[PDB]
Amino acid sequence: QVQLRESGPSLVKPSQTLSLTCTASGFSLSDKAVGWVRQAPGKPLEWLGSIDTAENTGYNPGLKSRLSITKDNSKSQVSLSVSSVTTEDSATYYCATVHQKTRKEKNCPDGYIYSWICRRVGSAFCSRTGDYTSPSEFDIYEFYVEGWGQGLLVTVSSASTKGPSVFPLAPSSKSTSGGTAALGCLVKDYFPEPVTVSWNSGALTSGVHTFPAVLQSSGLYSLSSVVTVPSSSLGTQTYICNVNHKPSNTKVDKKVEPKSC
Amino acid sequence: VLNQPSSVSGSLGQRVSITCSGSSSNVGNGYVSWYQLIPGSAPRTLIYGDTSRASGVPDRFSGSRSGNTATLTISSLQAEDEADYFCASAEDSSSNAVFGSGTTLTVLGQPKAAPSVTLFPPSSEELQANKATLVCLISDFYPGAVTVAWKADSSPVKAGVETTTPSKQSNNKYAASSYLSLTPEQWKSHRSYSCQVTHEGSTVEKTVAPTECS
Repeated sequence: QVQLRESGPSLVKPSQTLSLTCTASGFSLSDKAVGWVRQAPGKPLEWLGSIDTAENTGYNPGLKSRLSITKDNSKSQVSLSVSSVTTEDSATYYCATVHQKTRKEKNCPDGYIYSWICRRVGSAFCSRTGDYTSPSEFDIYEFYVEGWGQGLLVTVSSASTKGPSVFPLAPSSKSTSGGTAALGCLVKDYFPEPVTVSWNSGALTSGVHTFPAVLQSSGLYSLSSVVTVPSSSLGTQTYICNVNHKPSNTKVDKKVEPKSC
Repeated sequence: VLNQPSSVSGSLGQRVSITCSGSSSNVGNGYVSWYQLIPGSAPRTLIYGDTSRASGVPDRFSGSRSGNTATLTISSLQAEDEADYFCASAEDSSSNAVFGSGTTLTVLGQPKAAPSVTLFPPSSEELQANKATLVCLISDFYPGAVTVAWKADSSPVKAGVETTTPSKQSNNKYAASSYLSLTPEQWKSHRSYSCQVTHEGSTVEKTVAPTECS
C-alpha cells in the first residue's frame, strides 16, 4: 500500500519560504528514493529534486539556489523548502517514489569490440600494437517516477484567506423536468482554493457534479455543485450539501429545501 | 523542455502516436518515460525505459525511441484515454529530470447531445445578504463548444458575467456554468433575465423574473 501524502500551507505570501512535508506509508525510506514535482496552472510538469537512500541530493539546476531537500528515516518523512517565493511559484506539488540509476555503457571505435579493452576482430594477439584501443564510456542516466501522491495546491499571493458563503439553489415547481429535478449549492466568495463539496455526507453520489470555480474581479473564487434527484422525493427525503474549505479550516452543511412555489 | 505536440486527436478504436523530441543530452541518452494526467486524479506512470510498461497498464500502450525522438502509441483508443500526456528523460545526471511541453489527447466519435440548461435565481438568503448572483448551469452536451449570453430585459449584458470553461462530467458529457453577479438594486431594476446557450446552431434560453418564484 505505497502511499505518499503531502502536507503544508495552502497560501504563502511573496518573498517568504514555502515548506512542505511528504509522509510515507507502506515502504521504508531506506529502500526507495523520493523526489518532488510541481505543475503550475496550465503549465507543463517541472522537476524539482530528489534524495536517495544515501541522503544524496540532486536538484533542478535552474532552481538549485532556492531548493533544499531533507529526509528523516525514523518519522518516514521527506521535507522540501523553496525560498523567496513569487506568484510564479503558485502550483500543485507532488512527492513521489523515483527510480534513478546511471548505466556506464562503453563504446568502441569502428572495427573493434569490447574484450578488458576494445580489440580488433580477428586480432589473434593480446598485446599487438594496432589490435587494441581504449574503450570510451557513455553514461546513460536512468530516471522515472515509480509512484505518485495526491498533490497539494499551493497559492502565492499577498491577499488574505477568506471563508466561503454557501447559498442554496433549490428546485421550484417550474424548474423540474418531470420525474427528475436539479438542486445544488452556491459556494460564494472564498480564497484561496481548494474547496470540496459532498452531498448528504457522501451517501448521495448519483448525479452529483461540482463545477470548476471562477475567479471574479474581486480576486475571490466562486464554485457550484449540483445533484439530480427524483422529483418524487422532493419534500420527503432531505438534501444537504457538505462544503469543505480547508484553507480556512471551515466546514458548512447547508440544507437545500425545495422552493414552495 | 522535451518538445511534444501541443495537441493531437484520435478516433475511437483507432491508433494514435505522440512524439517527444529532445537532444542528445536527454532523449539521446535514452530511457524515456510517459505519464498520463487525468483531470482531478494524480498522474500515472505509463512507460519507463523507452519501452517498459508499468504494472497494470494494458498492452495497447507502447513506447519507442529513434535517436532524439521517442513515441507513445495507443491502439484501440478508448474513451478513458482523453487526457494530457507527458514524457520525461534525465539529462547529465540521474537526478536532473526534463519533462515535455505536454500534449492534450482528444477522443472523437461520441454521441452528440444537446445541453440541458437550468437557471437559478438569487436565493432568498443571498438577497437578504445584499448580494445577488444568477447561476446558469449547463449539462450533458457533446461536443463541448457552447456559447453563453445574458439578456437583461432583452438587452445584452456583459458586465458581471463570469463563465467557466467546459469540463467533462462522470458520464463523459460536458458541463459548464455561468454566473451573473448583481446588486439587489440591479436585480430589481429589470423584469426578466435570460441565459442563452448556443450549441450546434441551436440556442437553449432560460428566463427568470424577480417578481416570480422560479
